[PDB]
Amino acid sequence: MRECISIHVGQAGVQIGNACWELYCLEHGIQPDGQMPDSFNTFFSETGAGKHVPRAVFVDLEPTVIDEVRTGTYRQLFHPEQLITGKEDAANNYARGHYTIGKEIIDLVLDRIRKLADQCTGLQGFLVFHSFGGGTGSGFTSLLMERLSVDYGKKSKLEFSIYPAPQVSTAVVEPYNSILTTHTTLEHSDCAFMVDNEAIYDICRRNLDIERPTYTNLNRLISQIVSSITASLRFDGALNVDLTEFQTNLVPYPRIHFPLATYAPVISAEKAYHEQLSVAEITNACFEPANQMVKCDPRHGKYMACCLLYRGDVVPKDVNAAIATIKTKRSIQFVDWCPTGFKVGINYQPPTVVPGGDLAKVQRAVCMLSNTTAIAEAWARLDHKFDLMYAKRAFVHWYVGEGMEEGEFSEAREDMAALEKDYEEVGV
Amino acid sequence: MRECISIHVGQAGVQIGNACWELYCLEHGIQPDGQMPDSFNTFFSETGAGKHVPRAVFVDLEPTVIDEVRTGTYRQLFHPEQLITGKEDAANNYARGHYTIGKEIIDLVLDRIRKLADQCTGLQGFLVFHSFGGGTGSGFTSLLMERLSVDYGKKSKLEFSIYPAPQVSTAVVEPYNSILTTHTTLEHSDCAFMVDNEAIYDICRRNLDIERPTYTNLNRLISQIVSSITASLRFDGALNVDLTEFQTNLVPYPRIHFPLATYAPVISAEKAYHEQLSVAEITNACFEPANQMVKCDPRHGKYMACCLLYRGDVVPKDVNAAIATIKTKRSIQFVDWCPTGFKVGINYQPPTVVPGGDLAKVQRAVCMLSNTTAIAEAWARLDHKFDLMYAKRAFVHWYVGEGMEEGEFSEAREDMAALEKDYEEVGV
Amino acid sequence: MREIVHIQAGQCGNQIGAKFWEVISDEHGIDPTGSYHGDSDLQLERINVYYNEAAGNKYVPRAILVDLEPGTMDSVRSGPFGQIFRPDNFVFGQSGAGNNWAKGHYTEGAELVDSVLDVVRKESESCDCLQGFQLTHSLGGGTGSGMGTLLISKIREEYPDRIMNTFSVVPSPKVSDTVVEPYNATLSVHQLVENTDETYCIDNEALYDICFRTLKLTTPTYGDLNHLVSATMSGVTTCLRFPGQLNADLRKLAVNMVPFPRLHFFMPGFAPLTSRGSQQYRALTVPELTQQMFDAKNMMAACDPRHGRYLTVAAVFRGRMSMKEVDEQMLNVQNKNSSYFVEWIPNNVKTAVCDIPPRGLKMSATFIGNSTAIQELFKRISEQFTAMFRRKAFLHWYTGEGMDEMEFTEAESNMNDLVSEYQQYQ
Amino acid sequence: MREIVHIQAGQCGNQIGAKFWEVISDEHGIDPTGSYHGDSDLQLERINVYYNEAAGNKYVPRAILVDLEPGTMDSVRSGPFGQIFRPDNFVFGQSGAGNNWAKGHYTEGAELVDSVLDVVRKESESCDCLQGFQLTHSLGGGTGSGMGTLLISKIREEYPDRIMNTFSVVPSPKVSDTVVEPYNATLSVHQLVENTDETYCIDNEALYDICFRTLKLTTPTYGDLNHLVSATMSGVTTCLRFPGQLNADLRKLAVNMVPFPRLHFFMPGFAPLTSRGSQQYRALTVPELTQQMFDAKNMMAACDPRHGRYLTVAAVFRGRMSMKEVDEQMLNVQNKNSSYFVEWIPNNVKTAVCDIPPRGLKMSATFIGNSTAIQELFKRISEQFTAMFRRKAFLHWYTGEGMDEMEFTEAESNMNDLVSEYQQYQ
Ligand SMILES: Nc1nc2c(ncn2[C@@H]2O[C@H](COP(=O)(O)OP(=O)(O)OP(=O)(O)O)[C@@H](O)[C@H]2O)c(=O)[nH]1
Ligand SMILES: Nc1nc2c(ncn2[C@@H]2O[C@H](COP(=O)(O)OP(=O)(O)OP(=O)(O)O)[C@@H](O)[C@H]2O)c(=O)[nH]1
Ligand SMILES: Nc1nc2c(ncn2[C@@H]2O[C@H](COP(=O)(O)OP(=O)(O)O)[C@@H](O)[C@H]2O)c(=O)[nH]1
Ligand SMILES: Nc1nc2c(ncn2[C@@H]2O[C@H](COP(=O)(O)OP(=O)(O)O)[C@@H](O)[C@H]2O)c(=O)[nH]1
Ligand SMILES: [Mg+2]
Ligand SMILES: [Mg+2]
Repeated sequence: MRECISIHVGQAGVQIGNACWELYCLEHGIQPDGQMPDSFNTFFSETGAGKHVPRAVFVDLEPTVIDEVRTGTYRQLFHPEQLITGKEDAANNYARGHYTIGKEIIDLVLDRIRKLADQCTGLQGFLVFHSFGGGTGSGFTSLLMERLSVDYGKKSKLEFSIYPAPQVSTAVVEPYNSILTTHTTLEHSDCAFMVDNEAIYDICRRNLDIERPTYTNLNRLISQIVSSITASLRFDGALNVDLTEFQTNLVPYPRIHFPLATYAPVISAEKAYHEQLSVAEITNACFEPANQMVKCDPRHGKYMACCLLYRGDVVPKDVNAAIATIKTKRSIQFVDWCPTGFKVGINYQPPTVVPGGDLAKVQRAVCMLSNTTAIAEAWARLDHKFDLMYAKRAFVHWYVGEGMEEGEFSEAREDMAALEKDYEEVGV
Repeated sequence: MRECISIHVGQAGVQIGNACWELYCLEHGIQPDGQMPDSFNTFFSETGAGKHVPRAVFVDLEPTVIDEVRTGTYRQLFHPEQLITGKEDAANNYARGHYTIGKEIIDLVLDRIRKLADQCTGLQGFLVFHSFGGGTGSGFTSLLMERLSVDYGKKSKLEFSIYPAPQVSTAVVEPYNSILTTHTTLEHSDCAFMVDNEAIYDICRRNLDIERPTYTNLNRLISQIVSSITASLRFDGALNVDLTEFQTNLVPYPRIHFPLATYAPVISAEKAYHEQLSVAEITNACFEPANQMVKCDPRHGKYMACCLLYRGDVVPKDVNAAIATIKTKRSIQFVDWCPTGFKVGINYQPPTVVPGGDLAKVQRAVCMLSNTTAIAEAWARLDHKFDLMYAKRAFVHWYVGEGMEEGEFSEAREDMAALEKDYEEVGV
Repeated sequence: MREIVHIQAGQCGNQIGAKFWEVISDEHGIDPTGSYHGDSDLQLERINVYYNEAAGNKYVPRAILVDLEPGTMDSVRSGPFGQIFRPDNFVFGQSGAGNNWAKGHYTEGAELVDSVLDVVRKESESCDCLQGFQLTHSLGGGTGSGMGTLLISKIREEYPDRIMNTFSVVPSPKVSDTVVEPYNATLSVHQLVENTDETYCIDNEALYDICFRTLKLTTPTYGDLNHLVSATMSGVTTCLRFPGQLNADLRKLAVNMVPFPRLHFFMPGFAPLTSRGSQQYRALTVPELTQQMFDAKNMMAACDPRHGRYLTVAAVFRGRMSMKEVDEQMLNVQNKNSSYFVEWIPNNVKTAVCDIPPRGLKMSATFIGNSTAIQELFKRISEQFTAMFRRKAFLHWYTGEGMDEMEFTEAESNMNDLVSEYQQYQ
Repeated sequence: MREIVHIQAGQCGNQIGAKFWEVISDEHGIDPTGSYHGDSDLQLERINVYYNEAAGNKYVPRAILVDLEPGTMDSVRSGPFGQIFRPDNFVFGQSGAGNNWAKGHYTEGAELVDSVLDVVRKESESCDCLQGFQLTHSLGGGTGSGMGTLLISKIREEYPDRIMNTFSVVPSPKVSDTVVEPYNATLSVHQLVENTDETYCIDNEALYDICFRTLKLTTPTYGDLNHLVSATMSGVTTCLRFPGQLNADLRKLAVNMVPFPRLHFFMPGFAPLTSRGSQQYRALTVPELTQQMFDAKNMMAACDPRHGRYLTVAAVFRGRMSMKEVDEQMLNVQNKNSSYFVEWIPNNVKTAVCDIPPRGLKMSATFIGNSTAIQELFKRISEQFTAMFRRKAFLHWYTGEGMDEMEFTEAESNMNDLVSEYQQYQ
């Protein structure tokens, strides 16, 4: 009836998509070979007899990460033509991802999305998973967003992105790529859900009592968040929220479309026995800074719009009481021009747990999508790093040699400053 | 020989008609199917062999109330054609009953009255039952009386109406309908008998020792009053009065034609044993204000004429003695220009009581019909309510939208004020 | 002889319609397959007012279900009593309004309204004499508000002389469900004040209050709120379906309750409502029913009636009862609380009595009150709309669909005029 | 998909090439005859990056060996794993350079470089997509320096878009193996600064210090030094051959480590390194690896990193580990030693993880550092060159072959510019 198409770009996107499709297969009871022993059709297509193929596209400019997919357990799940690989990686270079190497593979990806969309009747939009710091996940993702906006237009596009972290980062040239990709995809995005690495590290260390979290745990948590977001589409509940409702309720102004994600409850089996997990306290836990998925401070910011997604054994009266209790609290605040600041969606299906996973089986869960002015702090630190690095013209020749110009750097800086000014003006 | 035609309009008129015809069938020994195992000829027509059909017409703009008659016990009694029903009620709106909805059905009703008239050789007049507050019972009644006066002319028409109570009313727009219906039917009605629901409620509560009187009790008592009025026609007495005598003896002036009815004795079986019900005591009870059937105080008014209808084992000499005793009483007063104000009627057949009824079997009964200036008080309170409601022009648009004019409101107000002035001038 | 058609718009409208049709089928003794299984012929004499005879002694409800997403339609099809509805009546779109008034009124509503109007026209032509139209929807949503508004406008153009009723749920005062609620509510009210005859304002907070304090329900569910609303809906039109002593149809209630055309916003109430543990501790009589009516705790609108004055009151009683008690008790309740009744309208109360009580109850009664305290709800909604529109928040979502700021200003001005009138007659 | 072609020049180049090929063959499970004998398929998935399939399930290295005398080539052919090399890839002369840069670059280099260029051109055209080239040679020799520089220039002319890496051993401070070392070193760096993408500086006394103090080796032999260098070489390109969590190829390392084109001189290091006795007295964890990295004793260049500042740092980890520990410990080591890190570059450290550890070890990692302290080595070479050029010593040996003193002055000026820039960015 209504369908959603997923795009996974870069190493981070591909691995997150692997975790996501594992979770979807577990939720709908589809074996890794695509067989099952009918609301799943929004994510899986039916081919021949007794086979379900995901409606996903996997893109990367280097073959090893997708070679792992093609050789792994889920080799039979995916269609061989929807796993596109290049030969040379972008090497953390935005110019290589956008012009030099991206343009050689972009048309094939567009053809694949067109073929996928030809099989959908009620397509809702696109979900793209990518990383800000990588060359591919910035440049090629921006190219893909631009071409998608040109070709399809009114269909909504949502991004799940890996924000560069304040103090724990892998690459060196990350500020350049992050600033450039934000400047490019500001005008072509409908809303972007933001997560950070050390934030999830802290959550795994503290709430999950894990000592050495790896990338797999982070990807599992992101998968749980995405499943909570799309549960309204993939199942039936008391009060459902589709893709368009998020965009129309969380975005007050076109340039302000950066909400942050937050999930609860994230607890292990040890502490699951000593807690009566009701609606109220998970609702409170979704609002505390120690539990949010971006390393940021909301106590010094002001909420603009709030969206809550409940799953499982949840009744509307408890939701209403919890929302009222949150509103009467002074430690958090809502901006003046938004007297009504909550959007509520409730689903019946409780969360499913992967075997060998870190999360415990829980009756209820909440996914929080909060739009706040506190993102300006992370913006500011990013601009500080970018300006400090660009003052010396370090690493500029790498970008210029691939066909970029310093004027693009200046334009990106000006656009980011304008975005910060917009956020500050809206805050007051 | 001499016949009489009954017309029942609206819900109240129809239900009163059912009560009256049940009482008539009980009195004359006619079974509900119209057979009997010849003074009844004035109320029942003889058709075929051993079948008696009433000379009645039932009219209502909504079908449910008369559908009850067509489905109820007396379905075989009535001719299917003389039960006329509409599709939409007037909805407590005089304009709908008069112009918008009334004119669609009046021709068929007039045809039915004419057809009932052809079978009449000595027709005495028409009896109309309706309510002042209703939509159809006001508007369609007024239209019917205008057409009847145009068509037949000199034949007398008598009214039995539900005058709205001072403080106990069901509808909200009742003053409008009441004022308009009196304004329209002042010149077309020869005489009107008003009764009040509040007064009958009080009588049932006090004299009959009933706790929760319903509409059926009120209808039974009203039918007793009507039967007492018409017993002179339906039987043979020592000294009897017909329909014309009422009109020629009760109205001193054409515009003042509003006497009220009073019945005695109304007692239950419990108290009937401890009283020797003589003529004098029931004649005395007929003059007491707590026994009158209209909520009003005769003490503040003056009698112009009184009509007494004696029923049962009554002798003239006791009647004359009771009249003398009443005349000597200083508590009541007759206006100066009426030295003789009493009309006497004596009948032989005692009042029949319906099985399961609330009244006990009695030897004698009196139905009092008197004209008193105290009706001006009820008129004044009704006009005061009309003035209060019309000062703000409340609910005027409902009447105007159906084809009325505010000039009609002003004319009705002026006419009722003139009637009050005439009553005051007569009083002195 | 008199016919009523039913329309359901949006998720909330569809759910209330499903509950109402279940209740009506229970009253008339119709099993979920469409075959009559009652005992009393009174269940069948006036069954045509809500049901159509479709051969083989099978009755199909005279209802149209409208939504811009198939989800709720599929849920109501698969649920209990989902079979009796005619498959041709399910008119559903694919896009969905996305909680946007402009989308439901201008973009997708324009596309679907032609088909919906065709279906409603066929239904109305099939009946002999329709009394009017009634619609269940929401003013905070995008499908409900915009689509039901466009539908009401179209029918009022097509059928100007018929009665238009609405059972619409207005936004809650304390906690809201949607962020953009005030915009949709304000535009919907702007259209309703012109295009409808009478409106029954329902509030979710009032229903929670009733279910908690009065019904002692530990865990209320949306089904229970829809059950209460359906009970009120059945109570309103009981005299069209069953005989009684004093009968009052929709037109009677309208002519008795609305004095001025713009003042047609009522608050409903129902009685009796008792918990499981509290049935034994009260003798169910008329005094208890009329006490349960005139109480702020029992109102289904989040407005305190004692903060204003009643213009008119309608009390519709069901069951075998004495008229003297009803009249004298209405007079007494008028006398005791004269401060809460408008002085220039004597007899603020209109009465009607139906003989047949609801199944399981000996007596029941429905309260409809036209009070001036609705100005509070209108005022707070207008204030929130002004606060939002001052900073032009979320305005681009509505503007991109072709709407203009002049429409917003007109809606604000109309709501302000209405609250001014309600204050004036106070 | 990505292919690396290997070049070996001179005696030292050939010896480290033989050792490196032995290590790689052991890693990929290839016996000294060229036949596959491993177990894990991961050894065969990316085997094409170093080996060609030459029919009959036999793999031959994609390497070219160069020398001006048959001696070293005869020795490597006769030694273990000498058979796997293709006989046609052995390109040798008869005269020899005699520790003279001019002979290796102008007199014999011109004659032999055409044949070497034909061989490398054939090898490159054989592969489908080449990542680049890597060269192992010396800057103090005559054949190594001259032929390596000339070949680097020729390939950079032929293939300008491909990565060019060198693992060159520089003349060492304390002891010198050749009298004319500074001249050859000077001309070598003159060519390297212009014609390469990244060069890894190796020093013999640094390796001796590691073997003595760290590895507790009583009698170190050139085999052990070449073993360490081969371990570093295999550690650098592990992500191209095996899967991992975060992957970094040669181009990624270049774009992350060199901020300005002339500043591409790194000092590599390897960990863990323990003796036979000291293996019991530590637990192999990431803290120990990252501690062994950031230590002057463990660096393969004879320059103290604490005398300058780190511009960029690359840490390539091998083995199954947690990324949280890696990130937290890089942050910690950055925070503790903020005085040794450049202030205008946040995140001096670039990380990469490969799942497959080297055979025998549970965990291992390679450190590449781009530090200003290489200015000390360049300054020492420059001062020695100036000291000898003041007296025109041994200048006729180089002049008779056709060289001009202007080339010497240009190379001296190039070192002066390089050291000036390195001091400037300090
Ligand atoms: N949360 C999470 N982040 C990841 C994962 N994989 C990579 N990243 C992030 O991606 C950033 C670097 O970009 P990569 O994804 O490694 O590379 P890329 O996006 O493919 O672009 P290229 O550099 O051209 O390969 C790192 O800083 C990580 O934070 C993952 O599995 N989970
Ligand atoms: N005495 C008596 N009065 C009745 C009875 N039924 C109705 N009424 C009176 O009628 C008044 C209202 O008018 P209705 O007769 O109910 O309405 P209607 O005459 O049918 O006119 P519509 O409004 O078009 O239905 C009430 O105020 C009652 O006082 C009855 O059975 N007995
Ligand atoms: N009483 C009641 N209210 C509901 C129900 N479902 C939704 N609502 C209300 O309707 C509002 C949501 O509007 P909705 O109908 O979902 O928007 P739409 O899909 O565009 O028509 C919320 O404020 C809810 O409080 C229900 O079953 N019963
Ligand atoms: N690390 C290492 N260095 C070597 C080896 N053999 C020679 N060298 C160095 O290379 C220099 C000798 O240069 P050489 O290669 O013989 O001159 P060429 O024949 O012109 O290339 C000496 O300074 C040694 O330090 C070896 O096997 N390993
Ligand atoms: Mg990558
Ligand atoms: Mg009626």
